[PDB]
Amino acid sequence: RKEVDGMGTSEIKYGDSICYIQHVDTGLWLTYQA
Amino acid sequence: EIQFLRTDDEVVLQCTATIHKEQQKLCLAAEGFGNRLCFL
Amino acid sequence: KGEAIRIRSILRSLGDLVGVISIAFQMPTIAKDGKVVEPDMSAGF
Amino acid sequence: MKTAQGGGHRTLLYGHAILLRHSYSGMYLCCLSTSRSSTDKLAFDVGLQEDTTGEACWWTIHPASKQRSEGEKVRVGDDLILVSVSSERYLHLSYGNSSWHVDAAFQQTLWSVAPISSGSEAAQGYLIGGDVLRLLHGHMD
Amino acid sequence: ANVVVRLLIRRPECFGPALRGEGGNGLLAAMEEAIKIAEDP
Amino acid sequence: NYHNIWAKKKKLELESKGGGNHPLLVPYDTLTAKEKAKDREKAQDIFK
Amino acid sequence: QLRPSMMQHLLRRLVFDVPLLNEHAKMPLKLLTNHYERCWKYYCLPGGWGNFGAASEEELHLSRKLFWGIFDALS
Repeated sequence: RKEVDGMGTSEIKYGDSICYIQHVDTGLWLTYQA
Repeated sequence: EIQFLRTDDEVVLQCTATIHKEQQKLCLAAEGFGNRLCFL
Repeated sequence: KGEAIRIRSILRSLGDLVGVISIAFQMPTIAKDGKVVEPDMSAGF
Repeated sequence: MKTAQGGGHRTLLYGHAILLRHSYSGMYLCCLSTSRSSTDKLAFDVGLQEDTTGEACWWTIHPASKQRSEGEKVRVGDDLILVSVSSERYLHLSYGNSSWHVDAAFQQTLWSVAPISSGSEAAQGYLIGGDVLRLLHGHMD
Repeated sequence: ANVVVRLLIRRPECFGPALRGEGGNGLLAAMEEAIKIAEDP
Repeated sequence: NYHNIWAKKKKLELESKGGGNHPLLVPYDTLTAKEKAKDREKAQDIFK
Repeated sequence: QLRPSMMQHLLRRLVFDVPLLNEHAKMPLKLLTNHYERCWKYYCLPGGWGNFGAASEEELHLSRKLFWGIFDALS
């Protein structure tokens, strides 16, 4: 999936979804550390 | 497939011009809060 | 109005043409013949 | 005031007078009545302003290519020439000012168009490309 | 007149040295240079 | 009288030169502002 | 502003007999610019032109009387 010339997905909600953002090279990266 | 531009749309301005043996696609940019004249 | 003040402003833009007094009222008048001679028709304004 | 007499969503045809508005600055791209702008010619300068009255704030699209000519649905990826307001100027790329510089010159210049984001769908719980958003982790703090 | 002036300003013709940077119409110094070169080879 | 004397001297030196002309032979009412400034300066000097 | 030589320079250019039928652009200009100019600023009339016109009987300036009487009126 390289060509992006139109979208009708609406996959992620603005306040009804949870993101687990993953860096391309690391894998998790984002996590709290108290 | 037929696509065109109407009102309330997503227009943005682009142009390619090879200056000093370098082709680049410049975009029109402006901001009213800091200046008036535009800059590529 | 209508395509008149537009052309007038376009002609006026060529500032420089607003002040042409130094050319119109310029003084290379040259009496030419003057007293008796030198009636240069070919060269001169 | 305005009292517009148009339903909207009319497709822009070659030769129609158009109005541009900044999605961020809230103003309209126009041909300023001033001059100079680090240029030495009869050209004008481009800028933004708020009032839409007068013959300014309007631009007419003319087709650079003879394939489309006047009166056609302007598709994407085409080439357009903008000429309107008070000098029949064009969005010319003046490279003589040590770099690219847009001024209201009298020499036509190519100018393409692209669709940047969208014109159909609202938010509707759909993250769009380019927006200000939060990054809450614990859902409260 | 409209088409004549439009086609005149869409392609500058004269070589005005007073404007120098512009296409021409440098009447400030063009006639001075002409009247100087009149008494010259 | 001073202008007449100056014009006579100019005519005499032009006749001695054998050729030339000068457009300075102008009546006082026909004089331009450049020479009018000198005329006013001379008048002020005479008054003082 | 001041009092230029317009009262006498135009007449001096007019009395040149070398051009023929070229004066027709001179007397309407003179007649209108005499009426347009105020009588207060018009001070070089007698010695400038009227004495010469009086000394002339049937000279080329046949309309000298009319030119003098344009601004005379009756008050």
